[PDB]
Amino acid sequence: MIQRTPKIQVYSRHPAENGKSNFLNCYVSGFHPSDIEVDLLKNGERIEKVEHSDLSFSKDWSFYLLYYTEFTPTEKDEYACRVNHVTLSQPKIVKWDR
Amino acid sequence: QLLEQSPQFLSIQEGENLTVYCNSSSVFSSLQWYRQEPGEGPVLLVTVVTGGEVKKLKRLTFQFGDARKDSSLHITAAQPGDTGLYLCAGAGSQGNLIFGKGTKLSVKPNIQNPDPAVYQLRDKSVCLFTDFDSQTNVSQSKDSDVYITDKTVLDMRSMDFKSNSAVAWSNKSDFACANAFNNSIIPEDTFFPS
Amino acid sequence: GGITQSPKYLFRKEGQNVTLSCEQNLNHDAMYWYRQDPGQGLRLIYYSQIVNDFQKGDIAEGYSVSREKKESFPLTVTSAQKNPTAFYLCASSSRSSYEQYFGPGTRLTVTEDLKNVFPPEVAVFEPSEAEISHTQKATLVCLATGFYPDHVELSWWVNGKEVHSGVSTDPQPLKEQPALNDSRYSLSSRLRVSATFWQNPRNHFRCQVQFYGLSENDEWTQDRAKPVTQIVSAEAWGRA
Amino acid sequence: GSHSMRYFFTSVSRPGRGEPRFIAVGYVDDTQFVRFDSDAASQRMEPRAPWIEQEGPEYWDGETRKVKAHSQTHRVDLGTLRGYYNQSEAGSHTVQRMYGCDVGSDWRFLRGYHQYAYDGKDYIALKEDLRSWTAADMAAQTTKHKWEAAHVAEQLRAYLEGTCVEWLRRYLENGKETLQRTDAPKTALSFYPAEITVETRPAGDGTFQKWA
Amino acid sequence: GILGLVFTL
Repeated sequence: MIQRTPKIQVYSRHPAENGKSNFLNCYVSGFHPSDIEVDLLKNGERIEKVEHSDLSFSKDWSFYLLYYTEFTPTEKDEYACRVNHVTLSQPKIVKWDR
Repeated sequence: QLLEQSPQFLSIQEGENLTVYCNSSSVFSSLQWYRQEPGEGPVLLVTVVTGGEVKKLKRLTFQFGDARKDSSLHITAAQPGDTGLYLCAGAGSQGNLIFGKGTKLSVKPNIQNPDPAVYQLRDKSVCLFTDFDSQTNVSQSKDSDVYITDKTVLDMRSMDFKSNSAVAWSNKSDFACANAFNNSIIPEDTFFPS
Repeated sequence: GGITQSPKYLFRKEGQNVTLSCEQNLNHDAMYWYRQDPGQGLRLIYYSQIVNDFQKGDIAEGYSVSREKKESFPLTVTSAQKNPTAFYLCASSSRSSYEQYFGPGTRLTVTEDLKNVFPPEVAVFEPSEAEISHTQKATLVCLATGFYPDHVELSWWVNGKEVHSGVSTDPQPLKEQPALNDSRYSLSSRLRVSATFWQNPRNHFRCQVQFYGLSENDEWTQDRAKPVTQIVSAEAWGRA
Repeated sequence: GSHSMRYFFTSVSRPGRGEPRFIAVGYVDDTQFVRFDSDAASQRMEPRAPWIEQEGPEYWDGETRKVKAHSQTHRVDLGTLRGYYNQSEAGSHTVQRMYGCDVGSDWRFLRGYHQYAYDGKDYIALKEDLRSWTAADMAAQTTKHKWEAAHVAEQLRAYLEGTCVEWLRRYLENGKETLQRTDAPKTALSFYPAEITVETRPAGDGTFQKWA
Repeated sequence: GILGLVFTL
């Protein structure tokens, strides 16, 4: 029984330009078991139309998923990603940084 | 995937050494041979996996071709107990065996003293054509009311004696032994009682 | 362990749905259904590589399968099957595509009407005098006639003991009415003994023919005896 | 250049009477093209690439039939593995399988794969010779002996070296404008394929991103 | 395409 905690990366599809259209990505990878909970946060609050990829895995058998949402970046508005797995006793929030 | 079996029919003599073939254009990861008696379940004879591999079971020798696209079934000193349908099968890509249509082998007995004869048996009467050589073939009847059987091998193992025979009969009261095996190529030294 | 298919002989009027049993305690994952026509090869009907999964063979129309348990693989012969009379064979393999182990087979005969069912009439024919004097051997001829279906097992019995040496049953029956689709059958067997053996009046030769026909459940409305599964025999004693 | 076709299967047991999950995903390189999910109404292998949508109903029919067989096989496997390891029915367990082939620049067989993992640890694997097996432990020695006696490696070698390669070639020709595409990192941004010399992340537009 | 062949571990 080998469990692994997820690696989290919050980023944008293209280089972010304030006011322009983009996609907010949260790529969770390197985890075991498969069951995972990922939420994209806009100023602490959940985003409604969050979509995700099919569950696949890397050579070392660890799973990966891309959770993405279409969004207008803009300055001051803080974006973050809330992630829950079994290897965490409380969900962890990883912040978006240009 | 396809398996072609050759020959379709082989009628050899007891004692003879024979070879039957099973070929394809595709490579098979494993191959099987079966022998089936009519109305009975096929009996698995062997499984071959390695190309070039030769296996032996009873009086049978199997050989898997080098490229694994073919196999042969060799019978040494064939006995009338080798009679039957020989089937090769191979590993199917979709989770099944690929079957060949088979080789029907008939091992005929060596009749050392051929004494052909037509006899009349009482109960309603029957005509018995017996002691003819394993080369004589019993031809089917010309009338609906006249019934003629095919040749069957008989084994008196205590006296080390074997014989071939056919049974013919008719509903007709006017039916006789001399005119019973008319369709058949009856030998010349055939015995007929008055 | 082993692979079983019961019964050996199945009989049904056209239009009836029928289930062919197949069981194995060999711990084999894969099971197969084939049919074979006389003087013909095997034809794949349906197959299952693993429990809860099945897939069509080359002749799946009018048949149905179930795989709820690793051990059973029932085949249903439906009314939609155009030509249902065949020899049916079941097999299993450890995993699919590997060497298969065949069950004993079931002969299913499907009839136009049940009034076509007849038991055999068995008759023993005493040896020819000329055969005895000419060869010093004596051939007894048995003749089972007028049975439908060809669901028979003939055996020779000398002094209450079943004999195989000197015996020769026909490999296949014979149609009495070739033009008739549900034509009745005939079958002969021969028993050849030493002329002294036939000559001995202490010797008793009997010809047993087991017939498989109508079951308890079947409705019979005809005047003649209901042609149920039974044994018909004929005998002869030795003469000098 | 070098291409690959891979199939990834995950199957997760659910506590007690709950039926298990099954995910089938297929890739040609770094582009997913097919999917099959247990918790989906469709109950069909589904396209996940534009170029695979051009395939006939017979293809989709077969791919659905073959995945439902794999799914039933892995469901049995979960039950077997619990026994091999003498485990309970309340704790959740995972079975993972991967198979596929790599072709070189000439689009000819390079290497094949066929391996399992149980609870995130390697269980059994076909070696590079494609004739022999790597059994991680004593539980996996029961598998290896069953697969050896039943000649599984020979049948798997046949698919990997041939069939698998033929499919990869058909997909590469059909998916010409998608799979044969080469990008072009910006200084490392918006490049394809993913192989480059923080972990490489999908941009979600088909390309990838990397940081020095 | 996937395998047409399935086997238990």
